[PDB]
Parts: sequence; C-alpha cells; structure tokens
Amino acid sequence: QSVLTQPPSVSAAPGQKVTISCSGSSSNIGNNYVSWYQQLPGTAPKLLIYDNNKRPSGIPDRFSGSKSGTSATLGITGLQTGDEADYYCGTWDSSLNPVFGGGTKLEIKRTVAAPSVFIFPPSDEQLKSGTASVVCLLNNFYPREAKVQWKVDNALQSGNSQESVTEQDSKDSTYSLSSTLTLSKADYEKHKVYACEVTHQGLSSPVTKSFNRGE
Amino acid sequence: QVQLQESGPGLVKPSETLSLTCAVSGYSISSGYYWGWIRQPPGKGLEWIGSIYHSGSTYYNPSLKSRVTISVDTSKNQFSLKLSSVTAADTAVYYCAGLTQSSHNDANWGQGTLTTVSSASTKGPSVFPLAPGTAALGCLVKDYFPEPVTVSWNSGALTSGVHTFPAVLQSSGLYSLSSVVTVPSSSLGTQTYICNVNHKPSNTKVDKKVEP
Ligand SMILES: *[P@@](=O)(O[C@H]1C[C@H]2CC[C@@H](C1)N2C)c1ccccc1
Ligand SMILES: [Cl-]
Repeated sequence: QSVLTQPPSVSAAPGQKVTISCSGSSSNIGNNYVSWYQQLPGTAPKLLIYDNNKRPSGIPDRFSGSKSGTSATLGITGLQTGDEADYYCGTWDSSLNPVFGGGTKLEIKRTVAAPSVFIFPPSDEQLKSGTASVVCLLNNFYPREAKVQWKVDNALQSGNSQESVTEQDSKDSTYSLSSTLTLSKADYEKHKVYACEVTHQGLSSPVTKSFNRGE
Repeated sequence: QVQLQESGPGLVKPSETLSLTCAVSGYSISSGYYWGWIRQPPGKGLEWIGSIYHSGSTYYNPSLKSRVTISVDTSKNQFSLKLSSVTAADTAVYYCAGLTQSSHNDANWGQGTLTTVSSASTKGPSVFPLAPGTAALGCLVKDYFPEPVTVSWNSGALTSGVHTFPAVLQSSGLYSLSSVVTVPSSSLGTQTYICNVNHKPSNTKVDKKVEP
C-alpha cells in the first residue's frame, strides 16, 4: 500500500517534541506538496498539515511541517497524551496520483505502572453451550511488556491461550491486556484450580489470581 | 455538518464483486469537487483507490483500474465503489471521502467500513458475562465472523474505565473479543451494567446485563 517511508514509531514524554520524517523520491516529494494526517485509533485520518507547512483551521500550532528536497518532516511540540495516534504523510506521484507513507505510531512515555489483575471463570451460560473460556485481565499498566502464564491444577498451559492489548490509553498512557484460556467443558470439569500469573516490571514479584471451579 | 456514511461492513466471497455506497448529508452530491475512496488493510497504511470529479471524470489507482468503478447517484445523494473479482488482498477498511469545494483544505471523511473477502461465512456472536474499592466486569463476545463488533456500556452512558480489546482469531476461524470496565465495588448493588453489542455483518444486536 505505501510508497513513502516513515519510521514505524516515535516516543517521548508529555511536554517534549517529536519529529516524524517522510522520505520519498524526486518524482513524488521532490516535485509535490506534502500533507500530514493524524489517525486516532478506530477513526478516519484527520488533516494536520497541507501544502508542506500550512495548518487547516482547528489544528493548533504545536503541529508544524516542512519539506526539504525529497523528505518532509512533521513536528509535534508540547506533547499530550491525546496525541497518541498513527501519523501519515501523503503527496502526489509522477502521475499526480495520491500516495501515502506507511504510518508512524506515536507512543507517550510515562512512569512505570503495575497492572491490576482480575480473573473471570467461565459463565454458567457458556458452560451450558459446551465450552469454557477463562479470562485474565491486566488493567492499566506501563510499559507494554507483560507476561501471563496460565496454570490448571499446577500444569503450565502452553498454546491454548490467546491475548490482545489495547492501544495506549488517551488519558493516562497505560495499556491493558486480556488473555483467554479455552477448554472444553469436559476438560474444565476435570480440574479444580485455575490460575493466571502475571510478571511485569512494576511488580516486584509475579501476581497470581486464581479460583477453584465451583467454589 | 457535512457527513459521509459508508454502507455497513461485511463479507464478500472471493471472485465476487464488492459494492459499497457512501451517503452524503449536508452537501449536494452534484456540487462536490471530487468524491473518492481510500482503503486500509488491517495493521497497514492507507491506499487510494480512486476519485470522481464534479465533471464526471474518474481517475483510479493504476494497480486496481481494471476492477474499479466509482459513480454518483444524485437522487440518493450518494456515491459508490464497485470492486470486481475480489480476493483476500482486498480485505480492508474502506473510507469514502470528498472535497466539497476545490478551495477547501480538509476533505470530509466517512467513518470507514471493514470488508472481509473470505470463503468463510457470516456468523453472529454469543455474548457471555464476565461477572464482577474497584471491581472489574465485562462481556465476552465469542464466535463471530467476520469482524467487526462494537461494544458500548449502558447505552453510551459509561465510558470511563472501559477497555474493549482487539479481537483474536481463534483456531476455529471465528473471532472472540472482550470488553471490560472497572467500577466502584459499592455500585454493584445499585447500578445496572449492560454491554451493548452490535455485529453489523450478521445484523446481531444484544444488550447483556452483567450481574454480580
Ligand atoms: P490528503 O487526504 O489531501 C487533503 C489535503 C489537500 C490535498 C487534497 C485535499 C485533501 N486538500 C485540498 C492527501 C494528499 C496527498 C496524498 C494523500 C492524501
Ligand atoms: Cl483531509
């Protein structure tokens, strides 16, 4: 999909500045105006800069652009947690067709925060349908690296869980993570102790949340 | 304001034709300078598809040109995209967009609609509760296809502390997603918590109360 090259990610603390580069060729950036877009998660791109360096109405002067040669740069000063987003550059190519960069994710640096951990047994409603999903939630932690280990009657589970992680929170810059252990109903009823053990830089030792089936 | 709204998300089978429309409110379609479409494959960047100008002239991405048709329907005040002979490489969020006057800087964008090209079939979810000074509770939205599902809490009244996770594709070929929220433990006995799930591809909406 992408034609222009951007770094995959940039990061800084609130109040700091970042720059995001966009590198092209003489027949795209070299000859044409560059535009920049912000894409907050789950939303459409929103124009930040057009004609290399101009801001549309509504965009504050913390955003700026420039173009030099076959490269362009977006600057963001006074970083806020709301600026967490993907940023894209765009220009026209030798056919005057629109082309994009591949995007840069901006991550906001913050203090270490340990996750709060919760475990949820399968619902009776799901067990009546024949399956069991056990869910472990790691809420509002930083940095993003975390490890969840499942144990069922002290057996370490490997390969029968899946996890996903939120985008960085727009207010407090943390992440949250959900991990689901899936078992058949028959297997779920063969074991008693279900445990989620969490390792994270914010935790001086791993935290385990557990329950006993039916107790 | 001017609003653009793509038709709803879903599934198209390989070799078949993807058809999307974009309804325009707040601007006459025949007055617009150009209308067009851009897509975003999942986890990737933006890719222009094509545009139709006020004149009626069209310009398409050269790599897609043989498969693309963009047109305007002035009675519906809408424009369309047809993309024939689709494959999994056409799976993407499709956005419509237009520049209503050539002097405008900002185009107006739609919200994006995810089209999945797959030989699998549409399946609606089951919604299960994740029952609960701070308590967590949630909904597990299991066994649906294709993406996406949306989840709100308390009809949009509850937003603080909500986390709706990316879905995972299970080995069965179906997606599963969780949505959680953290609330005061004291509120569990007095505040009702309902997750509002919508799976537009299967036309499945469920409002599930989560009880302590
Ligand atoms: P971008 O979506 O274009 C904006 C800003 C300027 C240029 C066209 C219209 C909408 N405005 C008049 C864009 C530009 C180039 C490549 C990709 C995207
Ligand atoms: Cl725009």
